Amino acid sequence: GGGKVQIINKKLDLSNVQSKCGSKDNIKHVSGGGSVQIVYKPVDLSKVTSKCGSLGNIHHKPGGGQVEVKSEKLDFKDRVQSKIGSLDNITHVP
Amino acid sequence: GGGKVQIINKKLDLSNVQSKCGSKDNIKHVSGGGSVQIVYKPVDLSKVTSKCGSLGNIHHKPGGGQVEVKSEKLDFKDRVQSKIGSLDNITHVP
Amino acid sequence: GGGKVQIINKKLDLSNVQSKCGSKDNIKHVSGGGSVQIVYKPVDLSKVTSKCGSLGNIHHKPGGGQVEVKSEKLDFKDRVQSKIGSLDNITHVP
Repeated sequence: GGGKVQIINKKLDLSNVQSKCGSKDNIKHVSGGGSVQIVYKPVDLSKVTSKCGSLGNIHHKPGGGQVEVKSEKLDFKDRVQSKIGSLDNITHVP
Repeated sequence: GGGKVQIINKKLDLSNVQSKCGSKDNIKHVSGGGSVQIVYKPVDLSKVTSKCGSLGNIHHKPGGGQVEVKSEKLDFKDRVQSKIGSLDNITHVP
Repeated sequence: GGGKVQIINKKLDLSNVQSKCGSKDNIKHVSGGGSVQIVYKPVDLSKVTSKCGSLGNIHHKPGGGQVEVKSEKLDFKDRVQSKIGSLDNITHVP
């Protein structure tokens, strides 16, 4: 009869991290220092008129809509340890 | 008869982190220093008129609608330990 | 009967990190120092008119919509250890 000692330390990380971002989009970021006119899909006798006069001390600084998609998995100071002080395995079979 | 000692320390992380962001969108961020005119899908004799006069000391700083999608899984100072002080496994089979 | 001692320290990292970003888009970032006119898919007798006069001290600094997609998996100070102080394996079979 032999004395068996077994110690095991496993760590499996089955990780799947994804970050998808689709956009079917029209027009989006349109910016005009003076007048801006937008006409989406006019039909038949669709009269659209804009009038504007003079253009003086104008500041126009559009900061816009930032889109951000993220997906993180983080392990900070993870530890899987096994401290076996003073191990001994004696077999004595006369 | 052999003395068996077994120690096991496992840690399985079956993780799935996702972050999806779709947008089917029209027009979105439209900015005009003077007049802005938008006409979506006019039909038949749809008269639309805008008039504006003069343009002086104008500031126009549109900060807009930021979109953010996130998905985190974090493990801070995780610990799976097994402290076995002074282990001993003796077999004595005359 | 022989005394067996076994120590195992495994660490499996089955990782899958992805970051997809599609965009079927029209027009997007359009910027005009004076007037901006956009007409999407006009049909039939779709009269669209814009008028503007004069263009003075104009600043026009469009900061726009930054899109960012990210996906991180990070392991900071990960540790899978096995400290076996003073190991001994004696076999005594007269």
